[PDB]
Amino acid sequence: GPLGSPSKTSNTIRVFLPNKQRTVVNVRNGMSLHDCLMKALKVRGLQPECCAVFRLLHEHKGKKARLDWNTDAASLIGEELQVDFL
Repeated sequence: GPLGSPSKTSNTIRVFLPNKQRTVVNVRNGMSLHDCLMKALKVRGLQPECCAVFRLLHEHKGKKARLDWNTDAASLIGEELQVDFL
């Protein structure tokens, strides 16, 4: 029984999963991006070879921004990320 809650601040980010799949994750202060995929993957147990993340620019219309995998996950909270092969 989803959809039906007041407006509140939730610490979660949108990760891009292949096959049109989408899942949000909550991170603790001092967390890294490498860890941001641990919570989403923990549920499916899928071990990939190479993955890369990109955060979308909120200043322009819709560009691509390369970020570090060891970057603070709580710093990109409420935003969206995108991972690709190699």
